[PDB]
Amino acid sequence: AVPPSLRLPVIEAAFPRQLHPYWPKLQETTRTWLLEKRLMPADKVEEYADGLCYTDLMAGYYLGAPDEVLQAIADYSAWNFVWDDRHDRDIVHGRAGAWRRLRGLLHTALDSPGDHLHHEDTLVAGFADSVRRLYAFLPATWNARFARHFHTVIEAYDREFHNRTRGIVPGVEEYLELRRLTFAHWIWTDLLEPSSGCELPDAVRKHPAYRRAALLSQEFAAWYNDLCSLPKEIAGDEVHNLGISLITHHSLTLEEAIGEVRRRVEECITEFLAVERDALRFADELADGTVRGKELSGAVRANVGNMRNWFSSVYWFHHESGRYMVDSWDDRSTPPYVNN
Ligand SMILES: CC[N+](CC)(CC)Cc1ccccc1
Ligand SMILES: [Mg+2]
Ligand SMILES: [Mg+2]
Ligand SMILES: [Mg+2]
Repeated sequence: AVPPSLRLPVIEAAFPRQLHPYWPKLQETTRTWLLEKRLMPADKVEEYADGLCYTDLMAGYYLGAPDEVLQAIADYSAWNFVWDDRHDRDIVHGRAGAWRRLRGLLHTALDSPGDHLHHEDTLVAGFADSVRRLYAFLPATWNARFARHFHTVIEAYDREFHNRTRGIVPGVEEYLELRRLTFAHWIWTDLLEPSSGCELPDAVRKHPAYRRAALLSQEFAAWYNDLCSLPKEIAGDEVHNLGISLITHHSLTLEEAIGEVRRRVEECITEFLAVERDALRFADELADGTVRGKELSGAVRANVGNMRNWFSSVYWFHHESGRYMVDSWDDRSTPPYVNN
């Protein structure tokens, strides 16, 4: 039963949820992986990991992924959550030296993950391990694009650090720019490709319908998050939230900001439904009747299919995950699953 303030009837009806069959194993393996890489304390894993629904999130998004591809993606994704928490704790404690070191450690590991599998900072070693596996699925051109995209994500996270320490709550249009990167829009978009086991030629993946569909899928997810994480983020002195920068710069009140964010989240859905028809038409014309044609077609179709799936996974993840249940924390500014 979703709060009316967060309820989106169109998702509930027109976007039926999906679940990868490897999910049950995925849940236990990724949990073990957080345990053995020491990414979270053992007693925080035992009592919170599964309840975080990190693996559920991805198993409802990357449908059709080879099991090991999914595993790589879920370990990486769960690492990303821990990184968000560490980034957040570096800010709350003003660990700028620590943050900056980590930052540079990450840029380096990204280009050279083998060399960092056993780095003393467990957060890095954990990064290097998932990244190393992600690079084993596709040609080095895909790997280079991922690194080029994730290099931008680290820097976006750096800008966030400069904003929170100062106090700068970005402008709405500025936030819209920053959010496509802090949410890692283009990472999730790249990982569509190993999930369907094909590196899409630029001509294919930059087709305007593929591009807009991909964009729209990611705007929904990110803006839904801001909507749903807004209470926990307010409590933790976040400044990075569409809700937040609407209040601050447009003098909308709480209930006015939430409404404008909701309206923008709904337009994503209906814009997605329009371009989805186009994306699928394209897939259907790729199939020129050659073996390569069938391959591109099937891969684009699957990717658009998973772009659609993201809507439902993200939606339900925000209501099933302990990550956002701030109303249950002894200290609302400090989530229990976080190392403080
Ligand atoms: C994992 C993606 N997420 C979780 C709500 C939306 C589906 C936001 C996110 C992006 C990047 C890092 C951490 C969280
Ligand atoms: Mg966060
Ligand atoms: Mg963040
Ligand atoms: Mg958030």
